[PDB]
Amino acid sequence: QVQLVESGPGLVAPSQSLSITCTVSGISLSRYNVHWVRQSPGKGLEWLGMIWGGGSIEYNPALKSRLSISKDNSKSQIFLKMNSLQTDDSAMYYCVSYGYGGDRFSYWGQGTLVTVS
Amino acid sequence: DVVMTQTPSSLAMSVGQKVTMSCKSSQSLLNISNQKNYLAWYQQKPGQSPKLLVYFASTRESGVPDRFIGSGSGTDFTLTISSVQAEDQADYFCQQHYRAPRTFGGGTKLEIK
Ligand SMILES: O=[N+]([O-])c1ccc(O)cc1
Repeated sequence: QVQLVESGPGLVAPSQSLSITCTVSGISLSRYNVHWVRQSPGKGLEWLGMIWGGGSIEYNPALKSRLSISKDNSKSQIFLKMNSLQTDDSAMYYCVSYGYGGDRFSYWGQGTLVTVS
Repeated sequence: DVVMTQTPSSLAMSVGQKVTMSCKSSQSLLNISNQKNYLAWYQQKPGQSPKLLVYFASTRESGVPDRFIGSGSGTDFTLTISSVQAEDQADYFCQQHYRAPRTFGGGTKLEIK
């Protein structure tokens, strides 16, 4: 019933800008915190940022310069934008939520693959 | 910069045996305030997103079997699988949720023979 679906660009040329959308259903974003995580075989799992139920936003300090997170409660979508893309940024990008009252405490999305090349 | 460390990086167990895998952090994860340990455990099978198994170091996520038990506090935590089953062959990660950036462990690749 609850689903986190992320959309992305697929392949994208370096020093271009990334832009991903996390489409949520089944829950209210006012009651759940949404994180952005990416995974790759070489790099492992990395925490990018998050946006709390009450709108507060946090970033991976090491990446803040190029990142930008936001949300739209009415459309139940969360956004991530990354600048200065390098081949180094290819990975599976995921949005993950945590909160109380659902069947589960958290829901990990399906992931959207980003192939920078 | 809280540094998360999982051991062992990989191990081979047999069905029915008890499995123990560690996860340690460079700073305590115990929130002196609500006394909760901000540490999660995930299971990831091939071509799948990881799934939450345990949060707050010991609370099982809904749907997770009882054979999975998280333990510890402060800086040294453990995930035990009382009697491992064939379908438990996966990668296990721990993530710290105490401070940003919420760092992940390196992973433990559990091979079930
Ligand atoms: O300790 N934990 O595993 C946690 C704590 C808070 C949260 O929103 C997610 C996970």
